[PDB]
Amino acid sequence: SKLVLTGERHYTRNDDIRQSILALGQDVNIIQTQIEQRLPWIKQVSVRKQWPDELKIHLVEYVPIARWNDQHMVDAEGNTFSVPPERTSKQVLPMLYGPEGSANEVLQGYREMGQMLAKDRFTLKEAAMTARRSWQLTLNNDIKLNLGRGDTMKRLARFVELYPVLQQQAQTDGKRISYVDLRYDSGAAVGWAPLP
Amino acid sequence: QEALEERARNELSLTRPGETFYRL
Repeated sequence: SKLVLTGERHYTRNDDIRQSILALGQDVNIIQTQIEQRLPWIKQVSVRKQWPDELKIHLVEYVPIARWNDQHMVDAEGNTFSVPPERTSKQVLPMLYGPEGSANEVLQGYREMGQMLAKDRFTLKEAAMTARRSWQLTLNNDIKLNLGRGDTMKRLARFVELYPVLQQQAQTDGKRISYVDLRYDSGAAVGWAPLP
Repeated sequence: QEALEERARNELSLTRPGETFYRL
């Protein structure tokens, strides 16, 4: 059972593989599946046996693009997985939120909207879809955008077209923009906060 | 409830007090 692991490890420790093999008390198919079953952040694993007494293991992990709800994570391709927080918390990632089957759907929004916002240097820190399919975004500068259920792109354009006049308005009265609520035909409501 | 606030703003152009409204 002498062990040689190949692959781009970021989350999986040696001791995870050691303790998956030790867990059985052997066959290359059984242990591949067992690594799968005990490491939920493994996407692919191939286990080739090798003389003398070696197990050469190829590991492919999921690669989070975002935290998903809070405890979990989601990769670019819509995969929902979990890493124990101990190994996750030095990372700074965007937060996605959705009801439990909806990662692919939230991620699709997240891409479209984040991409639009990137074109004027706003970046998405959180994006939250509700069961109702209402959308509430958080920018890096902690401005929350309330998009509701409708045309989210059109309302997001409103925010961008209207942001400069809010920033001088905020400058003047010496206050930060707290949120922008775009649940309107053609308008937007702006909540303010004291400066930090 | 959030549904209500949403309707409150979109159908009536309501606001919470202390917010600024802009139309575009």
